[PDB]
Amino acid sequence: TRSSVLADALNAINNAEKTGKRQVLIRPSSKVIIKFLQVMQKHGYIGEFEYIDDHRSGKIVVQLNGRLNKCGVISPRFNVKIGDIEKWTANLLPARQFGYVILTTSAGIMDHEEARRKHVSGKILGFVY
Amino acid sequence: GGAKIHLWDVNRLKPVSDLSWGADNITSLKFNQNETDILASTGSDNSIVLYDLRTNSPTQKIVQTMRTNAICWNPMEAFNFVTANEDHNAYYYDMRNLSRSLNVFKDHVSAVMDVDFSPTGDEIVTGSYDKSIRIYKTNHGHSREIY
Amino acid sequence: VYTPFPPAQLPRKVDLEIESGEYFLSKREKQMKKLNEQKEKQ
Amino acid sequence: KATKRERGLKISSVGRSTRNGLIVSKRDIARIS
Amino acid sequence: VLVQDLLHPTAASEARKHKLKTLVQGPRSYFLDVKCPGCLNITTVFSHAQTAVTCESCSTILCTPTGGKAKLSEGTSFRRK
Amino acid sequence: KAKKDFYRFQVRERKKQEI
Amino acid sequence: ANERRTRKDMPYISERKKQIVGTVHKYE
Amino acid sequence: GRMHSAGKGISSSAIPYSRNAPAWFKLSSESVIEQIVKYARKGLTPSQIGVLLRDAHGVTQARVITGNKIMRILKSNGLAPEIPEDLYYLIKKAVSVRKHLERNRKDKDAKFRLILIESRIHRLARYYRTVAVLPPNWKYESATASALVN
Amino acid sequence: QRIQQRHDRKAAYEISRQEVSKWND
Amino acid sequence: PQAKILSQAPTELELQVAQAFVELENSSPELKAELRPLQFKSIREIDVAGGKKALAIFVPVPSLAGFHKVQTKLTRELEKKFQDRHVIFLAERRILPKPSRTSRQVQKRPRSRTLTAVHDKILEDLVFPTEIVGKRVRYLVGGNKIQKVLLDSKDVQQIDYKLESFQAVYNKLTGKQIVFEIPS
Amino acid sequence: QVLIDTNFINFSIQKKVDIVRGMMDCLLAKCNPLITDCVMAELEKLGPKYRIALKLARDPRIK
RNA sequence: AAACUAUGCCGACUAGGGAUCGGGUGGUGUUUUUUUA
Ligand SMILES: [Zn+2]
Ligand SMILES: [Zn+2]
Repeated sequence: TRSSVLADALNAINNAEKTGKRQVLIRPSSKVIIKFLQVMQKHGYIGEFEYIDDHRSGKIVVQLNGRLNKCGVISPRFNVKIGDIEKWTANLLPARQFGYVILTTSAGIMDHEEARRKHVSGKILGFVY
Repeated sequence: GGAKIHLWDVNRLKPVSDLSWGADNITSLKFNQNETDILASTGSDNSIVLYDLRTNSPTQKIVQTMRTNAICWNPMEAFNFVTANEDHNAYYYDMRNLSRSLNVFKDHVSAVMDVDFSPTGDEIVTGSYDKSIRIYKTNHGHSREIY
Repeated sequence: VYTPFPPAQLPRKVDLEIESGEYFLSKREKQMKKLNEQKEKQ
Repeated sequence: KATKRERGLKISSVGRSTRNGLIVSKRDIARIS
Repeated sequence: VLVQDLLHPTAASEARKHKLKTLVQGPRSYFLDVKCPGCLNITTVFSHAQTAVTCESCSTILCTPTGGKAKLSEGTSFRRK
Repeated sequence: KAKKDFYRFQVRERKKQEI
Repeated sequence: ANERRTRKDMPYISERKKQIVGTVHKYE
Repeated sequence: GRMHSAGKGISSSAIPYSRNAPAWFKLSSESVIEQIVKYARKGLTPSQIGVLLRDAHGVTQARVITGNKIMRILKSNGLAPEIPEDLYYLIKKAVSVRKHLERNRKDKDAKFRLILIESRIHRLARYYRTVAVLPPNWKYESATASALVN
Repeated sequence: QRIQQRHDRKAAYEISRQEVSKWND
Repeated sequence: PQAKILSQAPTELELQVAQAFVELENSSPELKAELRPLQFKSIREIDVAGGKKALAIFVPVPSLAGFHKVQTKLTRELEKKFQDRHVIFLAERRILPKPSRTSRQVQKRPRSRTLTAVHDKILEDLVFPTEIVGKRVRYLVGGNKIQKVLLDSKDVQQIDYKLESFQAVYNKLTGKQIVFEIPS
Repeated sequence: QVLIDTNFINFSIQKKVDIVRGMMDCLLAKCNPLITDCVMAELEKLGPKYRIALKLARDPRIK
């Protein structure tokens, strides 16, 4: 039915910020959605956002300026080494220092650059550029 | 302007004095052109809050139907400003009576992300998230020219 | 010939495993019972 | 009208970009790793 | 109608939007306290009740279900609440 | 209105009346 | 226009006061 | 989808935010308990139990008025049903339609509907056996229909 | 406490209103 | 009746307030029998950053329900007893751990007694007699959250001067930061 | 010294070779690239869908 | 026996506009009608 919380929430952001709306509504929320969006706002791609509750599922209202270009989710959350981190970045993003790669490690959910600073790796959620 | 409006000083390495109405952020400051002791700021609870400094405290708060992105005072008149406001508008306020807007300039189609006054205290430029630029002559209140 | 009565729906694989009751069995019990079934069918 | 909608420049080059998001085939995983 | 914030809408926007598509889904029924006249009794009925609610003492009809809002019968005196 | 055979006790007395 | 030719006590919210939602300090 | 019928409708109850009763409620928790028990002894399904208790007595919703969902109350008081009420209603509907056909052997529309009903009833039975809340060797057949409705 | 803060702020507002009224003049 | 009011806890402030309860009884026509079967476990004092002071009343659940029934007037008279104070009832609800990978014969801990739902009961019970209608949490760019609690407006005036004490006491009891708001 | 045309930049991005290193491993010497104001203008004119390549071309090692 | 001049770029889709069909709420005056249906 509903394909995935991650897919649909991220795709809602993408649609609205290409159509031209200042702030979007998303339902539901998730630990993972929240963590992802925190990474995005940390790097600048969006602005700031509310989490609304009704006990059924958290809604989220995200004010985004215009800085996003695209950002999304990988379906097979496969496994990647460190040399493969580098090759995967260069092979996905529009260029080398352009964007970030977003991962789940046993250490936590986090971008590929500060992942490498911690000298950790793991599986791959998505990508921002 | 951050979590709470800190009034800094150049010499003192620490926030000289903190100010805030309610513990929301504050997204825009601007002082005024005369009465150099009066401050105005807008914050993410859709509010315009005026502050004094020679009295050193917030003085008034208005909550609108949608946030204001940036405000500016008119260097001829010292107590009217315009507030460029995401509901696709430029709202012209007088200070004392914040129960009514002196004007409302109304001809963009997306949010208005900055605004300013021709230092001849007559003319307004409004730049919008929609890729244009208005000028308004402050006595009418529609768009006077679009770049 | 016309039948007014519709034929029953063809049961599903999970239905079949519950019918065997194997679904409620643990890993080792299920594998050994599957071995028993194959051995007796053989 | 009869012109074609000027297509965006097509960037993220691994696999299929669809409803669930980006699917990278196991062929592709093995190809670049 | 034209443009309104996702987060801080109006009183009008709330009480005009639907009951599931408001910012926090909520109910639109309520409760009628009513005195039945046959005994001048006090009883509570669901504002949208779907049964011919009848007071315990006076076996008298209070409201007959009519689509959405439970429709009262003549001369049964209510408040809300 | 009542469903005459819904509850477990109901079906027990149904067996009773069958016997 | 329709809401007004039918409804009784509808105020004319002036368009220099449509978009305000509340002051804190007050007047007379 | 609103399955087997293509209308995309939505129509139901909401729930207020508060996890309590409104203060103006002043009935005994135990009192509503015996009213539940008495209506159950009279012979009403849990759905109708809830309906009566939220129409007649200002009991907003039993899940919050008491500590448990109402058939958890009925299990505490020994009155769980043999089959879930929705499955029971489906059984009743299937019996109805089958006997309808048998007297009336040409209602092909009804034949179609009976296909739909048997499909859904198989689905629900499978779910209940997955929970094992219903017996695993349990089946649907016209024999169960007759011997359980009559 | 909050309410004395509130009243302090109102007094401030009166002061600022006076000053700005002379700038009106 | 100080020993008849305490629950294995002789402390001087507790004895003073239990004597206050005895005064409630002996000056009260019906509250004698209204509260006589009602006891508590403990009382605690908390000062506020504003310089004022407040008190918390840890009670088991059933007598807490009794206070939910009969609270407002009791708070009135206890305030008149100890002028210049704030007062709150609370429930001592136990917490239960999560069994680890190497754990003995333990029970699957309650969703209600889990770390969250308890704190939610502290929220709602603290806020009582007025009710809660929202909970927001903002995430500003600098990784700066704000938790926020949307109350109601039925009790507006008598509560508008409780909010600071509320914030402080909840900080003292949980180490959390919460901001209270009322949509007027 | 190598002049860049808007279309060459679009295809370079679209096939993921970075300007400087790519030209280096093709020509096998250094390759100072040159964008003219006209090329930059055409990129910007193409506009929002091409904002990607615009950010790549505003590069402090592209003379 | 049919067939025999028909053809609109498409989709995870945004704001919609009039007119209509099926319920529902609210106002509100006309038509209605009044202890009987
Ligand atoms: Zn009566
Ligand atoms: Zn040129």
